[PDB]
Amino acid sequence: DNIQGITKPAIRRLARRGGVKRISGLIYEETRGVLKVFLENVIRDAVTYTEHAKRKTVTAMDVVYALKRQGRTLYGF
Amino acid sequence: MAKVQVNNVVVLDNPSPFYNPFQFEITFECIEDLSEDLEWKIIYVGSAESEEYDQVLDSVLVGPVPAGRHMFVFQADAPNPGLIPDADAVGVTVVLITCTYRGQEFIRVGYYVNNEYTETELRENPPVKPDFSKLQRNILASNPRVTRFHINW
Amino acid sequence: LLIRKLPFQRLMREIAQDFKTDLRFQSSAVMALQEACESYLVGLFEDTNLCVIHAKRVTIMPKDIQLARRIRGE
Repeated sequence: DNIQGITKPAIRRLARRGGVKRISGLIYEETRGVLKVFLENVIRDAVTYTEHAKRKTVTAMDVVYALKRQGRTLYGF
Repeated sequence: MAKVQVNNVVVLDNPSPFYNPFQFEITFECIEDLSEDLEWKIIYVGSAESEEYDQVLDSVLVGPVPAGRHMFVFQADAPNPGLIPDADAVGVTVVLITCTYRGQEFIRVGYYVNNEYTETELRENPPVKPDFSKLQRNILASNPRVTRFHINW
Repeated sequence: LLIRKLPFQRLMREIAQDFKTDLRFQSSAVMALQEACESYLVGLFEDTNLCVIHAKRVTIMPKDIQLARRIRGE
């Protein structure tokens, strides 16, 4: 359905932590979209580490290695 | 584990007019003699809305690449304004330096690019259609985004 | 943690059901996903602030989030 995983106040707090002073009303949807995609990409690569490894409970390390798979962004050289 | 390590990128001739070519000084390292192709690309994000307006400005295919530290100036012609949407021409967009090994992109170096008019009149009254001849390109060279991906070497 | 656990876990369960109805998680995995998502979004907003400082615009727009995603290869 329209199920969301992050609240509007949470989005405002996250943007505040990023130095954002003002937020457009359209940001709430946009962030909520990006987050969904992000989770979809991580959970996918986590499920492979669980289903192809013959388990039904997704441990933390499955998520850790899926996150490593996603690709690390640094801010310099 | 990764056969190629990108050490540094320097943005040259920046700021510059829009029509000026991009110039990057790339320093990378090969731990081993490369038997497959190394391919560098510069991609201009014409529109943040959609990937379909990307312009691959140039592509350098290198091979075989001997082991050691290599340095070179990647120069690429400025993007085609006829394919850039007006709404995205003026303001902030992205330029990308991609490298691929055996057809797999293992590193993406991104810069934000602020295209602005320099004449205060055009800044107060921007032309209805962007005048690229009067746009200055400011590559935000101080904030590169270096993203590395796991590939099979 | 800035994102509360329960609604985020509910979204995770919905995605998991969209992939496999018989699926389950762990408390540590849930918290790890929370930290990952929080850091990712904060970095995106840091990029948006970088975009908006250089524009005469002061409010951040969805275009800035799209640009932050494209620079990273997503």
